[PDB]
Amino acid sequence: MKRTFQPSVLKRNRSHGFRARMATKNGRQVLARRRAKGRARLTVSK
Amino acid sequence: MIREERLLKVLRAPHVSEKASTAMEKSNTIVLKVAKDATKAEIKAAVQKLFEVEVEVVNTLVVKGKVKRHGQRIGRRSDWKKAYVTLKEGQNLDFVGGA
Amino acid sequence: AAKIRRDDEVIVLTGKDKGKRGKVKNVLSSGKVIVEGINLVKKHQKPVPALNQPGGIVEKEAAIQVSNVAIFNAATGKADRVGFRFEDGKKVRFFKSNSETI
Amino acid sequence: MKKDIHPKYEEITASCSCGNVMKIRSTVGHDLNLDVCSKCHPFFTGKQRDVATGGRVDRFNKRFNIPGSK
RNA sequence: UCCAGGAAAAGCCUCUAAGCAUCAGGUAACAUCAAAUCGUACCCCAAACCGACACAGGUGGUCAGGUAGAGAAUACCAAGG
RNA sequence: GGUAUCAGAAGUGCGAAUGCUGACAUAAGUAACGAUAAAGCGGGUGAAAAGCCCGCUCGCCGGAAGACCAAGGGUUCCUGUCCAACGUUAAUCGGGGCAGGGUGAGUCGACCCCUAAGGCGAGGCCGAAAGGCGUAGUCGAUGGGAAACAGGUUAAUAUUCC
RNA sequence: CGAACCGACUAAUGUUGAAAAAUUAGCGGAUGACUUGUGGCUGGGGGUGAAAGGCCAAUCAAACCGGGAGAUAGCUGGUUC
RNA sequence: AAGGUGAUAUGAACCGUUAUAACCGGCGAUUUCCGAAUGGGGAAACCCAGUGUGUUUCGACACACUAUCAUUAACUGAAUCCAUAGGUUAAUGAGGCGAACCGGGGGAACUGAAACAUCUAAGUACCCCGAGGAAAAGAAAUCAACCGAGAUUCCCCCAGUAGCGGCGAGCGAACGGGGAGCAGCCCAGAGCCUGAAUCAGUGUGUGUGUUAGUGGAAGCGUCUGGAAAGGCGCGCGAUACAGGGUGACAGCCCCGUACACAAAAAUGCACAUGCUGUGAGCUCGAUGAGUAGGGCGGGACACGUGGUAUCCUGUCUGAAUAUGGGGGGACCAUCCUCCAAGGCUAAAUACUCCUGACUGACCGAUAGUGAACCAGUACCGUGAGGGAAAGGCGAAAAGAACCCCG
Repeated sequence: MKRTFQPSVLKRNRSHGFRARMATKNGRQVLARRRAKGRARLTVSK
Repeated sequence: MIREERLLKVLRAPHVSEKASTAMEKSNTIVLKVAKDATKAEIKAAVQKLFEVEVEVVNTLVVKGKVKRHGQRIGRRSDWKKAYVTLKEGQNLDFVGGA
Repeated sequence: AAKIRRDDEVIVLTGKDKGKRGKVKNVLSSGKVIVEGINLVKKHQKPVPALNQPGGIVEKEAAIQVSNVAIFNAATGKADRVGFRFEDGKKVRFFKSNSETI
Repeated sequence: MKKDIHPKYEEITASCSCGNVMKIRSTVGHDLNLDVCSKCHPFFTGKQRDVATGGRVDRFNKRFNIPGSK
């Protein structure tokens, strides 16, 4: 049956992940702790 | 002219693909591994000053590479930009070097 | 570092052949000393899948450390650890502790 | 929050009861405005007590020669 | 016809303001130049997507042949698979 | 490469903690090989064919088990090749490996004008700081704005090429 | 009344499944408090709830992730020549 | 400086040997798109405009500028004469990252008390702001005890003392002593004199460090062995026998090594300088009011209101003003000591993202970093986030031509 996922790029920004991270103290914090702390190749947006 | 742009190197490399020689009716066209961003107009003019041929129209597109290759397992794409561009009839390859 | 340039006629040291002649060589800055007196008969397959499947079982190199009989003029070795002066502008190679530049 | 002329407050504290409450206390002072300047006329500062009484022994002018200068 | 009384903004048409004031603009006819840049392959009720699987599950829209039939049921068939 | 000796210092001695990691057993060559729409034969190729290519039968679906597109995927498309691993077997075959080739637009779509829900938000109002709210305004389709068809053709493109 | 579509009353099978809730035969609604695509808004003592403590990503009498953290464990186990 | 075109792989095509080929160090030139991202927008690396430009076969290409705040400048400018509010332009400047130490605003709970409210954990965790190379504090309204010491800071003592505390658990000083370090100064204002010491930013120089480097000693023989650095004989260097490397363990084979030299340029700190600003020095003055106290509520002082001094305060009051005012642990007298309501300040002290040299009765692939290896990778998750496995042929590729089964 409906397994909890259902992808949709557009629905992957302000609603979640993507570049929206650059709009909030914590949001932008995530990037630091993520990239810097333990260099991540990261990928977020595709 | 309004050569002011990048007419310097908008075009480059043929293709000698299967499409080659098979794509010649009323008008031989071309391929050229044209730069990723040369637009159509610039292409039309590129073959104007150089090649000294008469271009009717241009088309072009993109074609993407893709492949895994790495010290273990990564590898990636490559990217291009094809470009047919038509010429005419009354003017053949003339003095030149096909290849 | 090595200074030993091409055509530099040295002699074999350390072991194996030893006491052999050999000159020129093909050493390079941080590279390798072919010389002439270091090489056992080896082999090549037919790498080139082509008409000319060859081989190469004859001649080759035997690296070996730059630590070979220093150039040597009279007897053997004779370290070149000395520096000339006021000659050339680039270099000023000297020579064995016997005489002076050579 | 303001009481501009004087600092302000809004510092926290714990409001104990009979022995002890590990609760928190805070926001104080108040506000008001519309202060007539002998010069042209009133800009409404939101001072409070200890701020209002200050504009008295003092000025109205020097009491403002700072919220401008600095 | 009914009660539960059924987006918005732009394009579009039109009216004038400031301004223009033999000008520019407007309408029509045709002549010509321009229309850039990305996407386009293939899967798509599935072996290319969501389910760890070449998983009897899940997934929105479109098309809608013959005989029979109330019929997008159902049975046998076209094209096709 | 090691280290009598006497002395010195310990990540100092495993059989168990449903201990942690790895390797190998056992059951056992057992169950199972994924819809009960079953397939037969003659050729071809090949080391070998029940399964691949060709052919004739046979059966199954057909409001679909057909065709097209969106979402999502991201070369899976076509050609040549090769069969280790992957295919719940064999495999000469494949959505597998390695090569190449392959998606051509003024009219289709996105950009782009327009705005919905909602988001953001000069200045502004609030609020210990972070920050919340919001005026102008600016974004935001799932909605409104302009224009192409029918034949043909490629191994694979197509209201794009002729 | 009955297909699509939506839902789940019964029985069998499955229970190291085809499947971490389905398949088969029946079953209820099917112009409505209907059903569905796309996107948006509510955040954890908080949300949403035709109410069952139900749902909030196979997690819910207080989500997941990281931290205080080697919480505490008068209990169980284990403790090497 | 004789080589050289980074690596996994040569190879091709080449550049070089004298002195502009490499290669190393300094200063530059360039430096797409995104990202504070700054012309506007945007699902990050894409989309769209305005206004200027050059070459222009003179439509264009790209280029360049145009975010927002703050300070100042000038110009414009409402209701309302004025004046402001607002607007435009321009020059400066900020904005974001950043490991820890540091100042500050906000601030738990598990836990302990063998329960639990006071109390503890702990002002710790955490979150937020800010700044430096250190920050902070700092020249007595300090302490002492009738003797005197003399800013702050950090170290050892005093002491687990005094004291605080359901006087439970637990919290826990100081006077005073031994040291590291060691300096004090400005405005609260006029006059005389008058650019004088003192700092700050800057151009310069010298010392001495940082960024490339240069020279740098002295061994033959024979034995065993594939190979000698090893055995044995003799011989030499040593301000060098640290170490590494070389076909088994080398002072004398190579790199180094002690020692001794070295910098166009670029910068750290020092001293010195010039420029700009600052303002010395003498005299005579002035001497930090919504403040000190205090009533209520709290927080901080080792001190849980206690008899509780003292510090900061939310809230409400409110003085003397140097023959005056604070303090000396309730409070009063006496005596002593010190001037609060304004500010600046080196050092000793703290920390490690990073730099070079060096060390280790530290590990040696289940260890040691999660990672000795294309690891924060593969994977796993909507995501935040979690997070691997994985070293060794040989001295030399000499990595096995060729033949045979298939």
